Amino acid sequence: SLALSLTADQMVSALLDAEPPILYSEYDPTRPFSEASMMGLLTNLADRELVHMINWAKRVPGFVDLTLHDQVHLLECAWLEILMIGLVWRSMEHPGKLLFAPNLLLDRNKCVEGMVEIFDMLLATSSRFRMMNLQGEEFVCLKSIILLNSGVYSTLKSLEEKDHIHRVLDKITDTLIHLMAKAGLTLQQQHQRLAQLLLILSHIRHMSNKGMEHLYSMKCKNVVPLSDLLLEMLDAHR
Amino acid sequence: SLALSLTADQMVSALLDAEPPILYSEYDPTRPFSEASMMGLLTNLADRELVHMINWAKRVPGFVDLTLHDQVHLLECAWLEILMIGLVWRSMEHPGKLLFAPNLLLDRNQGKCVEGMVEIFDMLLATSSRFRMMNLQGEEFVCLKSIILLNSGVYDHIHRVLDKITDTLIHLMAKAGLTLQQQHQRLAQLLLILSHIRHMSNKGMEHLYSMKCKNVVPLSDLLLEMLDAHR
Amino acid sequence: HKILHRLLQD
Amino acid sequence: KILHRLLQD
Ligand SMILES: CC(C)Cn1nc(-c2ccc(O)cc2O)c2cccc(C(F)(F)F)c21
Ligand SMILES: CC(C)Cn1nc(-c2ccc(O)cc2O)c2cccc(C(F)(F)F)c21
Repeated sequence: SLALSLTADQMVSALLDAEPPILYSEYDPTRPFSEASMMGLLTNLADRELVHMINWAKRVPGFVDLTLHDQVHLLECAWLEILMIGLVWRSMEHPGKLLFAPNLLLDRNKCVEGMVEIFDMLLATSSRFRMMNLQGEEFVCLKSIILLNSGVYSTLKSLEEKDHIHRVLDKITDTLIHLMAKAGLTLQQQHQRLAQLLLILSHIRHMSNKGMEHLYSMKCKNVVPLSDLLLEMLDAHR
Repeated sequence: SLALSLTADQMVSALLDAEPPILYSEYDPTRPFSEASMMGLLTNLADRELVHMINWAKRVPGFVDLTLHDQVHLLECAWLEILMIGLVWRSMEHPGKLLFAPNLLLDRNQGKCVEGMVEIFDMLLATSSRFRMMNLQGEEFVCLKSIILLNSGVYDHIHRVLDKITDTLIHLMAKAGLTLQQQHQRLAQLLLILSHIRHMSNKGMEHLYSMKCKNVVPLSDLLLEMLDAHR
Repeated sequence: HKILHRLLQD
Repeated sequence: KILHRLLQD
């Protein structure tokens, strides 16, 4: 299973290579938006990013070794977390703002009701990455971990697939530690940074969960457009 | 802040001594198969455990250094996660079962009688199994639980204390004879589980809310205020 | 005022 | 299932 036999540097270059592109929104400063229109920008954008995420996922070592049903499950579980960490990464150098797209850079000022707190949470997460000086090599490892981890928990078969995911996860851990060692961190600084990075995934899971709740809310209000794919993804969480 | 001056062994001792007891449910011989009876028992249990959790939190190094408001925020954010990690800890030795209390052992067959509950049950059971297969140690457990308290609502002092707990986790693994490689792999594995615990808390919180709406089971003012904080 | 605020006091 | 199909492609 390739993945298991990749060197840390091979793992990293592979992940870098598979990075999805940064898409544009349909934001237009000369056009008026409502709170609902604004959200439409984000759901529309998310819908388009999903196709690229699927391609990226297939290039994450170990992922293509999984059954099709297990692959869809992982993506159903992880998609919003993955969009969110991508958001937080490209927003790092924009203190107090979230860069949803190159043509859509927002401060916290048309956020509906409660949406603003998630917004603040993403902002907090981004500035957290900024203060740690998160590196791209680290970012891609973290993102691959979300994909494999967020949905892993009868047959085996089933049990057999789980262990393989676990093996891949151990590999990415070795890679992270390898990156840190090369960067000149003491052993203590390595373990601490590794922990700091992984605890952030807890907050990302949280933001994802809250987002899904709002997404279900928007479907019900039936005003902001949601693609057929986003709908299907939403159903998986319900 | 005293927390930072503790050795690893002192941090572990502090945490071991702070441990809240394992509480019992009502002593009726009835196995709950109804939403009403199961929620009755779980809320009463959570109710009583919350008071212990609060006085446990105060004994977590670094926690008491925070303003009262911050202490409030952390517990509001973390309480269900904390209850849940305790749940899966004590359920380790009981594969296929959730030991909410020594006299309250529930299996998935009981969770499947309450709408949308069997899902969370299965997640809890899988997390328990995972802890079992990892040979999770009590000393590791208490570090993980404290990490949850400090991390989950954390959005510099908290960060440094969290670093200290990480040092303490590594210390324990090193003391158990694990290689440096096994140490960092095991740290990652344990920390990744915290994301699943977070996921289960959030789904659980939604469940608690639907009960507050559907009524039927009265909720303590404390539980209501906790729930209300997640809304 | 929250119950939590009270319980957190010695 | 949309995601299913996209994954196959
Ligand atoms: C920033 C918030 C609007 C959260 N969010 N972010 C996004 C989002 C979209 C694209 C992207 O690249 C990153 C994102 O976080 C998003 C998408 C759909 C729904 C939501 C919702 F508000 F419901 F939570 C989304
Ligand atoms: C899936 C449920 C067992 C989650 N849960 N767990 C608990 C719970 C209770 C005690 C404990 O030690 C651990 C727990 O997870 C719980 C308590 C009140 C309400 C709920 C509710 F279903 F609403 F989410 C609770």
